[PDB]
Amino acid sequence: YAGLRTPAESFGSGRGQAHVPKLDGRARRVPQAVKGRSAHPPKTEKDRS
Amino acid sequence: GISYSVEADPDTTAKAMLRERQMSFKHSKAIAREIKGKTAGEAVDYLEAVIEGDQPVPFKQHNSGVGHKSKVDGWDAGRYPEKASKAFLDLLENAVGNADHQGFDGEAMTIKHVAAHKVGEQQGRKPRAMGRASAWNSPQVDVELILEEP
Amino acid sequence: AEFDADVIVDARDCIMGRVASQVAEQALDGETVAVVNAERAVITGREEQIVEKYEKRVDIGNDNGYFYPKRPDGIFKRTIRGMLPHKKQRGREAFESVRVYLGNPYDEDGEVLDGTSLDRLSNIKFVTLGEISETLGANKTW
Amino acid sequence: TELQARGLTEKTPDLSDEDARLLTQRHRVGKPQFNRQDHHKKKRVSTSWRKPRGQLSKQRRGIKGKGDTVEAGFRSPTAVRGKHPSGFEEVRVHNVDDLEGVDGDTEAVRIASKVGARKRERIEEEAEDAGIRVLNPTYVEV
RNA sequence: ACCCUCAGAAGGGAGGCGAAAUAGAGCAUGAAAUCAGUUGGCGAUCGAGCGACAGGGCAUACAAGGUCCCUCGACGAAUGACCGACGCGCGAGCGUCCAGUAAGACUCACGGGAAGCCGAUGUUCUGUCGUACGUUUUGAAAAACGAGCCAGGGAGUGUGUCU
RNA sequence: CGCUCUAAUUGGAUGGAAGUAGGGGUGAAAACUCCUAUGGACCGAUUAGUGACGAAAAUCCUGGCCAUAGUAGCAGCGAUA
RNA sequence: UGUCCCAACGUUGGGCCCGGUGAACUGUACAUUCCAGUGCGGAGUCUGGAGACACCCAGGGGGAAGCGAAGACCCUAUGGA
Ligand SMILES: [Cl-]
Ligand SMILES: [Cl-]
Ligand SMILES: [Cl-]
Ligand SMILES: [Cl-]
Ligand SMILES: [Cl-]
Ligand SMILES: [Cl-]
Ligand SMILES: [Cl-]
Ligand SMILES: [Mg+2]
Ligand SMILES: [Mg+2]
Ligand SMILES: [Mg+2]
Ligand SMILES: [Mg+2]
Ligand SMILES: [Mg+2]
Ligand SMILES: [Mg+2]
Ligand SMILES: [Mg+2]
Ligand SMILES: [Mg+2]
Ligand SMILES: [Mg+2]
Ligand SMILES: [Mg+2]
Ligand SMILES: [Mg+2]
Ligand SMILES: [Mg+2]
Ligand SMILES: [Mg+2]
Ligand SMILES: [Mg+2]
Ligand SMILES: [Mg+2]
Ligand code: NA
Ligand code: NA
Ligand code: NA
Ligand code: NA
Ligand code: NA
Ligand code: NA
Ligand code: NA
Ligand code: NA
Ligand code: NA
Ligand code: NA
Ligand code: NA
Ligand code: NA
Ligand code: NA
Ligand code: NA
Ligand code: NA
Ligand code: NA
Repeated sequence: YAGLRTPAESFGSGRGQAHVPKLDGRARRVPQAVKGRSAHPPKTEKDRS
Repeated sequence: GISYSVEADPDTTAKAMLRERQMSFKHSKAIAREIKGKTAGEAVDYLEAVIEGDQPVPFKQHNSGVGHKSKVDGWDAGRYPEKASKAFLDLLENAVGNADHQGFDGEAMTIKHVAAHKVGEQQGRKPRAMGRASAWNSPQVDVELILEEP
Repeated sequence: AEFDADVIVDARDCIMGRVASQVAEQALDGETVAVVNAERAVITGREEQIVEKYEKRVDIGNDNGYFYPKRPDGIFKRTIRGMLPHKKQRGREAFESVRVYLGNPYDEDGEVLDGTSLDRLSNIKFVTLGEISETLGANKTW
Repeated sequence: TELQARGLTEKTPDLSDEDARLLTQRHRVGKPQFNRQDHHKKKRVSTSWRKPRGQLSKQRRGIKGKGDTVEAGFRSPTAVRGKHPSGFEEVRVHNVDDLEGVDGDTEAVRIASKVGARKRERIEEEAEDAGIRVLNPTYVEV
């Protein structure tokens, strides 16, 4: 859940802002956002044997 | 904060500085540029006239909207930064003071180097229409002065 | 006043453009030239049309401007500028080291460049720069 | 009283006539800078070469004036590739034992920057006695 | 610490500690954007993808590059004459011979020279070419779309099955 | 070509590592390297591995910063002080 | 009856200069342009010419298909309500 712990949402078009999910006016969740999730992260599930 | 950007021979040099002064960094530029090369004593006289409004400071870089002044020479726009000029009297008052305490003839010392540097802003916020707020800051100026024997 | 022309050319009864062409070619080779008797230079053609062109040039213009000479003086010089890259350094140099005069202020008599002369005996359809200027409204100061 | 670099600073390698000619060719011809397109229009774009990918790229399209595109054809002569401008073939050296096997005629040595002054001194003296040149030598006041 | 200055527990100067205060309090290092002062180049008659490649001016401590300039001579691919002799053409001019000669890029040797001198770097001038970049598109400099600038962040990963 | 950490082999560093600034040399190039200064403790090479491994862009995210500009506002209200 | 012919003068607060305070919109880059032409057919940047010494103050806004809003109209989606 790292980076997914929030209800952030995108205002969409209309304020000259990029469609990025935001909360309290701070972008969140998405990979390109500081504090966002890690696109493709290390995984426990992977077989390293 | 700044450090002297120039080398100064201690046997023939007097130093001084102002720290985090909340004044016009833009006027400082002008004032510094203006008084450079002058004599600490001629410098004080000048600034005191500027404060009196009988002498104007050439505003050569930061001049948008500035009205012309017949007394400026070789240029056209100029004003009378009294606040910034008073801060400069304190600087000079300090340097002529350190000058004397060292045995030199303060007033009669040339202004070898004098430079203002914007060291930051005291941040402020101004409410605006539509429930929005915006910057409303103050610049903090540092200024180095190096007197030198003629 | 005083112009050390390595070459002085007489334009009288000479085809303006053919003179201008050579005068350019020389000035670009570093030659200081002076054109004499501009008012007596000639350009072939049906006078009426010829004047319509030049007259159109005087009338052209706007705030930015289109300054076109009326004196046979400038006429010739502007004709020559058109043959030089006058906005480059080289060209402006070559154009500046050239000068056109009304009549002849020198003592020497100008030379006549080869192939620029017009035989008035076998020619009737042509015009004098001066004639052109009088029509444009210039002040016959010659 | 003056600085003097240690070792055989003046040493030159001995090359066959072909290598020497091929070396002079590389030095004469040279090569384009090969800097990343438009690296000079934006500070965030550094000089490091990157292949223009723009479908409309003026460089990628080979429009004269927009820079050379890295190609094999630009390589330097097999026989001289990698040689110092002097003619020597460099050898990276980290200690005294690295000096073993080095032909002081064909090769010169370059002491890695990490190596300290103490170890440098030893490397520099034994290199000289082996007839090898130190490309980056120490300047001592003599 | 002490002393001078100052309205002053502010600040500044001098001074002290320490290997270092450019380690002096949000105090290791201290990039880019960017700001002050200043140095080099350009500069108040001149034109705009900001450059690439050539070639000139001016500027440059060492170091890590050491070349480069002129006489002559050797070698000399393709290309390749002038003049003069003779013969043609109304003529511009051509043919034969002189001659595949003289010449001919690079490279080299002897002699002489340069150390801001050669390279290189900074800036500027000249020539040639040149209306960003990425994307949308049949067609983009585009009056199509994106970015004020910089730094850091920012997009083929895991399990199972199949081939 | 370059990055992280692992392993084997093998090196450098307070007689000054990394990083940073400016500068010299190599490579067609990704990049490698050296010099000077700053810095003051870590840093590599080869081979085999490893992967939240390479940015100029997404009205991209966060921070910082410049022009805008010493510019607009600090007048307008039946309460003009 | 200043709505108009048809505009005038005056009053007060701004505007303009000075001290102090001090934002924001906007910004790919370059930029002194004009007339034509050309080009994805609506160009400050291409091409040809013309004009153009540099800086600054005020103005009214002709142009930047000016700024502001991923077009509400129209069509398309095996979209939504
Ligand atoms: Cl400011
Ligand atoms: Cl006009
Ligand atoms: Cl021109
Ligand atoms: Cl006739
Ligand atoms: Cl290859
Ligand atoms: Cl050769
Ligand atoms: Cl992939
Ligand atoms: Mg996170
Ligand atoms: Mg004004
Ligand atoms: Mg509110
Ligand atoms: Mg750049
Ligand atoms: Mg620090
Ligand atoms: Mg279309
Ligand atoms: Mg990054
Ligand atoms: Mg090994
Ligand atoms: Mg890309
Ligand atoms: Mg304004
Ligand atoms: Mg009242
Ligand atoms: Mg033009
Ligand atoms: Mg839409
Ligand atoms: Mg509808
Ligand atoms: Mg429905
Ligand atoms: Na939360
Ligand atoms: Na697992
Ligand atoms: Na200005
Ligand atoms: Na005056
Ligand atoms: Na004046
Ligand atoms: Na004619
Ligand atoms: Na006209
Ligand atoms: Na140069
Ligand atoms: Na697109
Ligand atoms: Na494009
Ligand atoms: Na267009
Ligand atoms: Na902004
Ligand atoms: Na990635
Ligand atoms: Na935005
Ligand atoms: Na009225
Ligand atoms: Na307008």
